Amino acid sequence: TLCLGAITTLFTAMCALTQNDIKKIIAFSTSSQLGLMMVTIGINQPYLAFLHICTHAFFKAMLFMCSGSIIHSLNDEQDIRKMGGLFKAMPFTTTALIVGSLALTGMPFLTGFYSKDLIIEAANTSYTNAWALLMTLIATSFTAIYSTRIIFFALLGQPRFPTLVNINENNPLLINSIKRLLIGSLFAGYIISNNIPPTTIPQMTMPYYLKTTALIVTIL
Amino acid sequence: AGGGAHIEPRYRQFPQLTRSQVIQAEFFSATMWFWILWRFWHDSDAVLGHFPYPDPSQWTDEELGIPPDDE
Amino acid sequence: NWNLMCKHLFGFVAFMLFMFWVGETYPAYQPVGPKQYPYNNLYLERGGDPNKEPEPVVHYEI
Amino acid sequence: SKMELPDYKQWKIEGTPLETVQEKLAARGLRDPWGRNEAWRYMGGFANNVSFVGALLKGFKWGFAAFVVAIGAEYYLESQK
Amino acid sequence: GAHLARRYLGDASVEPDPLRMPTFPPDYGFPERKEREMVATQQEMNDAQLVLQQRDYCAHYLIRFLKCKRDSFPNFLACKHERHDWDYCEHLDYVKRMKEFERERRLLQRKKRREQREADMA
Amino acid sequence: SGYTPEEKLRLQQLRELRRRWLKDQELSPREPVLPPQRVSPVERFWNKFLQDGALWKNVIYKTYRHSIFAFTHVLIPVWIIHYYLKYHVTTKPYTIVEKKPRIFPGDTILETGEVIPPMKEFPDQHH
Amino acid sequence: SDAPPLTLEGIKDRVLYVLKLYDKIDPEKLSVNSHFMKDLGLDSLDQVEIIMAMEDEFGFEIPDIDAEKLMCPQEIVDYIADKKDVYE
Amino acid sequence: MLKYIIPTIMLMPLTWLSKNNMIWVNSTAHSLLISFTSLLLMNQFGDNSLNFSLLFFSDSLSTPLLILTMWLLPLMLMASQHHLSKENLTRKKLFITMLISLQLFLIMTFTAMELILFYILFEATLVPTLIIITRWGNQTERLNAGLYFLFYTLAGSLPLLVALIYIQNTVGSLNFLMLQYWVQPVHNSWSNVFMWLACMMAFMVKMPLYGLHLWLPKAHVEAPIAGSMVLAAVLLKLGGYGMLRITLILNPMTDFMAYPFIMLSLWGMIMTSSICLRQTDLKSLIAYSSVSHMALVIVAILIQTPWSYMGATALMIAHGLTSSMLFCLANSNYERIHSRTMILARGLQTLLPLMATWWLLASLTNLALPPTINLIGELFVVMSTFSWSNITIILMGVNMVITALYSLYMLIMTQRGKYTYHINNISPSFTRENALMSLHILPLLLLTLNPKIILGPLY
Amino acid sequence: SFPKYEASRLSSLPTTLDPAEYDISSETRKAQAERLAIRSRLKREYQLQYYDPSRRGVIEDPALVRWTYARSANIYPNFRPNTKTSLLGALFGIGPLVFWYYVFKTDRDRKEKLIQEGKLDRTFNISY
Amino acid sequence: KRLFIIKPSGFY
Amino acid sequence: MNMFSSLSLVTLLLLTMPIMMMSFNTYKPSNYPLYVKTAISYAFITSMIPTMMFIH
Amino acid sequence: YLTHQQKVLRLYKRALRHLESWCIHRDKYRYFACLLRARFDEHKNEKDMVKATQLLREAEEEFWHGQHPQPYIFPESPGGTSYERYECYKVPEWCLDDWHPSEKAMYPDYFAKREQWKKLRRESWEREVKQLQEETPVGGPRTEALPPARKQGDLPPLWWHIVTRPRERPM
Ligand SMILES: C[C@H](CCC(=O)O)[C@H]1CC[C@H]2[C@@H]3[C@H](O)C[C@@H]4C[C@H](O)CC[C@]4(C)[C@H]3C[C@H](O)[C@]12C
Ligand SMILES: *C(=O)CCCCCCCCCCCCC
Ligand SMILES: [Zn+2]
Repeated sequence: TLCLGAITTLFTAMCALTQNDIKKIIAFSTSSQLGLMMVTIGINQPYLAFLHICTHAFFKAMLFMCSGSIIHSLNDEQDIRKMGGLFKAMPFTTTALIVGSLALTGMPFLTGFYSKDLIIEAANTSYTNAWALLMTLIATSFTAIYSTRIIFFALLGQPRFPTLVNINENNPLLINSIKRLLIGSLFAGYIISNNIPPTTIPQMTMPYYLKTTALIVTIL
Repeated sequence: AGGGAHIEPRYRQFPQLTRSQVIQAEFFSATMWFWILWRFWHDSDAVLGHFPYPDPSQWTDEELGIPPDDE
Repeated sequence: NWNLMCKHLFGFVAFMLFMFWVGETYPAYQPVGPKQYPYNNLYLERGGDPNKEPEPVVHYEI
Repeated sequence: SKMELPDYKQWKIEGTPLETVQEKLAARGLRDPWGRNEAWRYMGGFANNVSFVGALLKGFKWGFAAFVVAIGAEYYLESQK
Repeated sequence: GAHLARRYLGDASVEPDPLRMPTFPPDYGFPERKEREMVATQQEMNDAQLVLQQRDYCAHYLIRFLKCKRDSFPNFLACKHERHDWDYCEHLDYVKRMKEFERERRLLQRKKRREQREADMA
Repeated sequence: SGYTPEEKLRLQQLRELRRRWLKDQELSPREPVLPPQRVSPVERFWNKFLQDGALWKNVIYKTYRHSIFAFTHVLIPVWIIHYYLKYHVTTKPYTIVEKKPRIFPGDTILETGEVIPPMKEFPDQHH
Repeated sequence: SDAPPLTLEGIKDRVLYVLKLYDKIDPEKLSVNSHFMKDLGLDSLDQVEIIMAMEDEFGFEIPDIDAEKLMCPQEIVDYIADKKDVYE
Repeated sequence: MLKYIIPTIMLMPLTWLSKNNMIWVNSTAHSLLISFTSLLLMNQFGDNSLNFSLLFFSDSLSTPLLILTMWLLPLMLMASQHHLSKENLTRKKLFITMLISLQLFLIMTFTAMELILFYILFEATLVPTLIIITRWGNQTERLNAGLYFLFYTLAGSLPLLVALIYIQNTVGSLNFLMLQYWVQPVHNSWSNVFMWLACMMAFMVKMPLYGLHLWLPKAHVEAPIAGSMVLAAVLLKLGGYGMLRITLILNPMTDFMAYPFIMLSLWGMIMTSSICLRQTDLKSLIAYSSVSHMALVIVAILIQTPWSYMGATALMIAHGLTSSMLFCLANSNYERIHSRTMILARGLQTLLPLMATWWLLASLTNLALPPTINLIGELFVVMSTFSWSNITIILMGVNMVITALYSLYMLIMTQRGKYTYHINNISPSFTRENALMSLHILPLLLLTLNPKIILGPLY
Repeated sequence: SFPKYEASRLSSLPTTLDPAEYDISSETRKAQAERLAIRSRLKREYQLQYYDPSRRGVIEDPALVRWTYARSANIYPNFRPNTKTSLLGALFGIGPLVFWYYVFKTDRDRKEKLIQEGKLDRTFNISY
Repeated sequence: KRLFIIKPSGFY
Repeated sequence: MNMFSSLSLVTLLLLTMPIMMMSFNTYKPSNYPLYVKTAISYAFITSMIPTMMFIH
Repeated sequence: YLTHQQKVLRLYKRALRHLESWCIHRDKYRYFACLLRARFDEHKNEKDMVKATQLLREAEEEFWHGQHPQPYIFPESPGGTSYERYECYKVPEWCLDDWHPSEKAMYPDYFAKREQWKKLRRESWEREVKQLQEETPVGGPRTEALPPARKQGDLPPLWWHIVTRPRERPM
């Protein structure tokens, strides 16, 4: 189980680094996250794998809705190569998209931090396959690449979408639906983390270079 | 698709925006950064270190039950 | 070219399989001893026959 | 309806990245006729879009400005006990 | 860690084997040692229904933390001190398991050190 | 590299026909000719009541519809499930099993009033 | 899908609006029937870019079997109105 | 069993003495009452069967088959009303008589207590079945299909006749109850190896066993809808029901004689399941599907464990309703385009919104979607074959994947995509057709709530 | 410089990289025009029935019928029992049967052997 | 603009 | 316990109500999407009560 | 087939479309696109067809070496994400003839006007058949093109299906 997940969390993360279709980038992001969940089961941390399911539900769903909001605005155009300049045009989807990406990569104290970082901590300080351990850390680097790929190719730069486009996102159904998950993708992990009953012996002592592997890995 | 406010499309121009749309988005961004900065201030050892990690070398040979070589 | 795809695909797969075996025989871990548990290494808690008195195991403080 | 298209004479490649492209092509003996067709992407509200480093910092001023105020109350309240 | 380099790149006899430790007798040093204290009894840990991996020598601290967390409900932010007491007691335990590892590290260096002189000289 | 003189002719004849077909797809104001419907009395009191978008009126309707739902979808079923559970399900052996509640030192047993001895004295931690 | 429906005038105005931004045609003489080749002296290699500037405007591909056949900005308007189901 | 035999016979005077324009109404209405009364057969006990008299008896194995048998005749009258509309009145009544006669022989086959009485009635179903195929088929190949159908069955049935008479001479009785207490072990010798084969070969041709199945793709494909339904629903279950009864007196020789046949069936699943992937004919895809579902029943019967017997009984009932339902669905398309090609008519979901729902339900039941009684019957067989040999899970699992393909492939090819431009006679679904499908699926899905009534005598 | 493309049964040769495309002679020119004649002739027969306002039914297609007939009905009469067919029929029809026989029989022989010895674990096995 | 939707007969 | 059990199963039953009410058409169409949303909304809050009982 | 004049233009279009995918940014696309036009202009009026053919053949092999493995495709074109999405709502017109009389009563104006079209097709069919019989070669049609309407009042042969085709967005 440790090895099966490790190859997937890296191979699928590798495939996303070059995908153009916006949904497929998130689709491969899902596969990499799923692989990381199996690695956690492989390293005998069943509850942390579950804790990643709960947290992953919030922000991963949001990215699809944010992406779907972009797609409808540009008239069913799903290619990031034909988007851009939407940072100012769609502020609400922009803020939601940004918040989700930071949750995915593991920005501290968001929903994704309380589960993904505990997973990386448990991998390094364990009797684990060396190669499988390396793939998890490399894959974490690729998490911050395709995430930036969506942000850079969908929000910044200059517009590439057609001349006549109705970029509208003011429908109350859209805002309220996302605005509920945006709250979740911030304090979902914080609340669940401090409430679930303890079921293990968390490994809270280790070398500094291991305790901050994800941060350096992600920031790099 | 249906319902809410109505925005007339524009041609080769920055799309027309509302006031509520920009206020809400800006507020949530502020909440994200307040949460991080607030949590970081009260919670720093969760991202830096909970307890010191001992350096094995500096441990003396007496405390570890390591007797002399000759005996 | 169809032939090229087979080489890279199989090349990638075989290379990954080889390394997992390499990493399997040379695992990484932490410089720690066994985790020590209370009396009799939890003989009764984890399904031990009460009649069969276990071999005493005692963990001493450092 | 009868949407009103904007004036077609306001699209000039002057002072936009299309201008720099043309200068490079001029030295090579070439020209870029479609410069004005692509011009509108560099004029109006599409001018000087934020950089990635800026985007991640969206909401930092109010987030930090609210943070300093929030902590100020904490210490002032904590002074009471 | 570095030790993996030493155990995989270098000698093996002067590197602890995790699947085999401990090797030397517990009393090689420490002319007299104290058996680890266990505050929580069998009945306490069974009634509280701790997971078998939580029933280590820190169970008594954990038992107290569970009791305070339930009472503080719905104030899930309380019982902070009990958690720190439990976590700290585990840091101390992890220190011992590190020193236990080192005791095997230095003792191994002794055999390689006192067996060359017993070999070269005669 | 262009339409032949006869090619454009067919296209123009076909094209003009196409628009008339599309034009004919329009619906007249009368259509659809809905038949009679036996309308409920309750909606009448709401269609007339909701003729104007009065803000205060909307709340009453909002609370009215929610209350109806909370009764016919939450209150009635829980009566059925509780009745089903209490007098047909829980009456059978080993049908509903509850994990025995955790007991900690010092607790008071409600059933029998027993008092659990507290833990042995902790020498000292300070830190 | 919430978009504004196209119009025959809208198609014509936008089609000419693209041509007005091309440096190889004089806006003064540019009429709906100004044949791209004979009446404007534009080589076929230019006509290809002309069409490519349209399908990037309406955002829908035009097959090569038919695109080369369009040699009049009225034909483009007729072609799009026929392929987008516009009648008034 | 006269409370069901005499009413069935009275359906013959009823059809002939009815008005000219009410032959369908009376037969359809009165044959549903006979079906309704069949529920009194459920008076089973935990230790003993229903022994009515010296001839007829009923147990938990025959009861579900009888109820399925008497339930289809109403459905076979509904299906036939279309293609028999322009037909002579007298011929339209002989056709109904053949269906009534066929049911008459079936309700006595599953209840016959004496094996020779079972053989005659089991063998008498050939005549009415053969007549239906040849006289009222729509193709030139119906004549050749009746010859293959007739001589495949007789070529295996006639040796069975010699075996049963031999058993009676050396035992004294063929009454099934007697054989339960006078059965003696079958020693391993060349004489018995040709008595085991003689007894089993007759039924394995009718299951059919892989290799001996060449008649089935001819008979089912060429017969009318009424013939196809009974041929696939109830006639195949004569073979399985025969083996479940004849195996009583073939121990302990059945333990090693089953190897050539289990291997044929286990591998034949993949062979016949795979054939369905490349079938041009829609009705032939369903026919080959039947062979793959009956392959499991052969395997279950030959390993002889209670789970296999409980599962085997459920597959026979579950496949009976599913296979018949598919034939009606496939036939409904035929009655419009008048062609059996699968690719000829496509995108029918956009034209027949409701008829495309039955295809979804028929397919989902065919591929054994839980908790339908196809999955329950198919699961118990897999569970019992695993205990027989763990390696079988590979073949059972492989066949499951292919089954999920030729079922949803059939659904996608005909019910999804662009409709054929040149086909414009796709009239809406008649109320007759929709009710005909509802009468298949609804009984099939209701049995999930009370499955114990189809789990055989080993329940 | 530009490595040659290498086609496969699962990857046809791109039309643009096909040398025969450029080598156009008189016969090639006529052939394509001659093919278009047949291609155009059939279109006329189809459209005079497709567009008929008095038609309601299926336009029978001999091409489709010939395809189904060749796949099922015409197979056997053109089969000859030779080495090519006979060898294939043996290792595809009997091959898998004998292989699986010596897999299942061996598995059960070993299993039955242990059960008699009593060293096959069947502690909690009462369903079979 | 309230065009007519061509759909199959749903009455039956 | 009687409350833990009843509120746990009502969560599952609630979600099935829109399916049952769409079998006999005992509702008004063109509000079905909003009908389903409300059932999910109410299903959520009910599931919290057992969850809090577990947390507590 | 295609004439060598056509084959060059098609290759020119594909080179730009794949170039756009590689360049992404419009300013960069406008740069390399201009360079490409130069490469196609320096041989605009080559004389020898054999050398002209060798230029096309060599141009193709360069495109295949650099083509984008995932070229941009418009949403509704073959290979696009939205391709054939709405085919399930494109019901044919003849399906209206099966509507129950009650259903047709709900749109009396539409069906009454639909009847005018049906008679228009029915009456003009017999003429359209002759119009093609006379104008076709003796052996049979040699190409797929249809003649237009010559005599005033006659509709083009084979018009009903291409005129009443389902709308691209029926629903
Ligand atoms: C309460 C809910 C939303 C109300 C709101 O938030 O404003 C509304 C939206 C659609 C309504 C439902 C639909 O109209 C279908 C049903 C119709 C009848 O009112 C019975 C209950 C019924 C199920 C309704 C209950 C309630 O009135 C609903 C559920
Ligand atoms: C050691 O505990 C295993 C660490 C495996 C992941 C690599 C982390 C980087 C370690 C570098 C070695 C530095 C030695 C001082
Ligand atoms: Zn018919």
